[PDB]
Amino acid sequence: MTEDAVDAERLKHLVTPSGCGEQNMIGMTPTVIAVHYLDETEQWEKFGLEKRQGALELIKKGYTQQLAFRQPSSAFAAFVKRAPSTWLTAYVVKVF
Amino acid sequence: SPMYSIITPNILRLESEETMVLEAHDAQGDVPVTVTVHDFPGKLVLSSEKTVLTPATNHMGNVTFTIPANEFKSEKGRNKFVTVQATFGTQVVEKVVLVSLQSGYLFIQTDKTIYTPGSTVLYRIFTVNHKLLPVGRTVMVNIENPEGIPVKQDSLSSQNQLGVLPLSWDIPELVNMGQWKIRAYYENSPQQVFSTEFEVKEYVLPSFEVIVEPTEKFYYIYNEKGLEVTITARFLYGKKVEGTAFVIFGIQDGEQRISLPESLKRIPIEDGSGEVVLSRKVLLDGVQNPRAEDLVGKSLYVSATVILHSGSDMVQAERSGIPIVTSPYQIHFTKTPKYFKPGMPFDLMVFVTNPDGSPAYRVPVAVQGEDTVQSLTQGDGVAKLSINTHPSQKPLSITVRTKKQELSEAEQATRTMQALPYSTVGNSNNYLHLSVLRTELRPGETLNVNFLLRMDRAHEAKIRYYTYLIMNKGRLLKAGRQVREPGQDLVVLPLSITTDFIPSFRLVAYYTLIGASGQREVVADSVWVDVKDSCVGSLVVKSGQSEDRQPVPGQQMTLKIEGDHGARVVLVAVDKGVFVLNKKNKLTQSKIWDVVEKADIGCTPGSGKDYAGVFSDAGLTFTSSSGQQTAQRAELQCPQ
Ligand SMILES: *[C@@H]1O[C@H](CO)[C@@H](O)[C@H](O)[C@H]1NC(C)=O
Repeated sequence: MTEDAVDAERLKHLVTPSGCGEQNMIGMTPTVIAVHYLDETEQWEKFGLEKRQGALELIKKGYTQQLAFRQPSSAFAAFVKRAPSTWLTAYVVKVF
Repeated sequence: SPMYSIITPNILRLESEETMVLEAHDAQGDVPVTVTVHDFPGKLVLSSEKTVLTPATNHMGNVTFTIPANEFKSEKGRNKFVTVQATFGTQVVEKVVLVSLQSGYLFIQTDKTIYTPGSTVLYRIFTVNHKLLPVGRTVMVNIENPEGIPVKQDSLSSQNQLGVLPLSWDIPELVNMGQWKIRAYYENSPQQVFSTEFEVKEYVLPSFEVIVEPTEKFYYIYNEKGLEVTITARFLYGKKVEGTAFVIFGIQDGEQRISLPESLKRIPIEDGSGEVVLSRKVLLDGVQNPRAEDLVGKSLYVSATVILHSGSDMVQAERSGIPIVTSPYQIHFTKTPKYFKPGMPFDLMVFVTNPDGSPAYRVPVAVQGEDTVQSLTQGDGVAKLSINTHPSQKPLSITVRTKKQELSEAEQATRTMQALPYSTVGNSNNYLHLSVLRTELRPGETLNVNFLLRMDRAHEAKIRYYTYLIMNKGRLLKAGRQVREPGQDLVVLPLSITTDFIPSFRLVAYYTLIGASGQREVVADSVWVDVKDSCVGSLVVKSGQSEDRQPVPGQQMTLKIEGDHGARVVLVAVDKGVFVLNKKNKLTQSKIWDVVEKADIGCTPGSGKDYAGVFSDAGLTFTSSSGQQTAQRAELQCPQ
C-alpha cells in the first residue's frame, strides 16, 4: 500500500555555490534538497558514497558565505547595502 | 607532496577491537593524527584514540578502537555505514566503511545425538567473539518442534561464566518425532542465528556397529567386475560378530531413491567380514535406461541389515554417496589465483580430489602444454605447479590434466582456467611479485616470503621499503615495514609464524613511487597461506593407569587432562551405541575452523585486477589524501 520513491539515478545533475546571496540560494537549494531527499530515502548505497562529503562541504561553504552576508539586524538580502527583502529572509529561515 | 593513508578492514564489527594502520610516506618531522568515526549519514559514535607519528617508527602507526553499539539497533534490514574521517595535521582524509551486525559465534554442544521422549536434554552454549576468546554477552535460545514452533524461550548472561552456559530441558512425554532444532542468537544481533539438530526417536541402544566401506570410493562405469563392497561387524566393546547380513543397492538421483529388486543378497559373515558384489548386468537392467553412459552422475547407495545368529538384535547401517563416474579424479581451481603478472612465475594450486570430495594423495598432475613440467600432490591434495609467463597482455589459457600411470588416456581428469594479467597504472609496467612457499605449515616454523620487484632502472632509487599487512580471522594481525637498500632487487622477509596464525593469513604488500609525468601510484600484491588446522592452544585426554587394561564395570579409573593453565575444561562421556544409531551433528575442531573460515572478509585467494581490486579482495580499504582509494563495498558477501 505504498509507492516506491525515485531511484535518484538521473538526479546526478543536482551545483557549486557562487555569486551573490540570490545566486548562492540558487546554488544551495537544489543540492540541499537533494541530499535531504537522499538521506530520507536511504539510497546512498547506489548513488555513490563519496559524493556526500563534497555536497556537505559545498553546502557548508555556502552557509558560511550567507552567514557572512547576514545583515546586523539578522536580515538576508541580495546586497548588504540593498534593503532587506522579506521573501529572502523567509526563504533563508526555511533553508536554515 | 607527502601522502597519508588509512588501511582498515573492509567491513567493521560492533564491540570489537578494530585496527586502522596509518602511514605518512615521504613526510618530514612529527605529525599529529586524530581519527574520528561518525555515523553515516549525519553526525559522533567515537572521536578518541589520537596518536603522534614519529620518524622513530618510520612514520607508521596503528589506532585501535571499539565502536559502541546502540542508533545501530534501530535499523537493521538495510545496510548501515559509518564514516572514518581522520585528520593528518591540516589534511583530512575520510572513507565510508560498512558495518556488520555479527559480533561473535555460538557453538552449541548437546551431550547425546538422539533422545527418547521423557528424557532430559543437557546442552551447553559456548560464547566466543570473532577472535575466538570468551566474551560476556546475553544470549537467547528457542527450542523448535519438528514443525518449527518454539516450545521454550530463555535469556541468559555469559558474564562471569567464562563463556559456558550449561542448560537443560526435559522433553515432554507427548511430543512429535523427527528432527528438533535449538536456535541461539546474540541479543544485540538477532538476525544472525546459530543452530543444532537433535533427533527424538523411539529406540533401544544397539549392541554392535556395522561398517560398510566399498573397496574404492566410486564405481567405474566401464568396469566389468561390478561394485565391490565389504560389510564388517564388530561388537561395541571390541569383539567379532557372527551372523547373517542382508544388503541392497539403489540409484540415488536428485532426491528420489529407486532400489534394485534383483540386488538384495544374504551374505553370511564369518569372523565379522562379508563381501557381496553388484554385477553390472544387475545395475544396467534395474534402471530403465540401457545407455550406461547416461547413468553417470547418479550415486549408488548401500543399505546393510545385519542380524545375529541369536536373532536377538538387529542393526541397520547405510553408506550413501557412492558416485558413478568415468574418471577417478576431479580437478579444482578453488585455491588458484585468478590473476597473474606478466614475466613472473604463476604459482598454480590445483586441488585434486576424489569423486566423493576427499582430497587425493600422491597423484601426478601436468600441464597439457609444455609437458616438461610435472608435479605430485602434497598431503592436503594441493600440488605446487609453476608456469613461467611471457611478458604479454593476452589472457593465459592454462589447462591441467592428471597424468597417473596405469590409467588410460581416455580416463584422466582435465580442467581449464582463464587467468588475466595484472593491470598497471597507465601502462607503466611497474608490478610486484610476492613469491612464497605454500605447504601444510605448522605453527612455530618460520617462513621466507620473497618481495620480488620489477621496474625500470630509471626509478630504482625512489623505493626504499615495502609495507606489509597480515589478515587473520577478520582483523589485521601484524603491520610493519621492510627496508630495502637501493640496488637490491630481491628482499627476503623472515616471518615468525606463531600459533596465533591459525588457520590462514592473507599477506599483502605495497610500495609507492612517483613517475611518468609525476603522478602518484600504488602497486600491491596478495598471498593466501594455509596453516595446519589445530588449536591455538592444546588439550588432550589420556588414562592414568599404565597396567591392568579393560576396566571392569564398577572400577575406579583416573583420567589425566593435559590442558593449558588457567583454562576450564568441560567433560561428557557418551555410550558408543548412540553414535552407532545416529552419528550426525557432532562437535570437533574441524567444524569450528570451517565456521571461522566461512566468515572471512576476503573473497579471493590472492592477486587481483589492480591495486584497488587486490585490497578489496584481501578485505581492506586503502585511501590516501592524493585520491588513490579502493572501490566501495555495500554487500556482505562477494558475488558468487
Ligand atoms: C600496532 O601493531 C603492532 C604490531 O607489532 C603491535 O605491537 C601494537 O600493539 C599495535 N598498536 C596498538 C595500539 O595495539
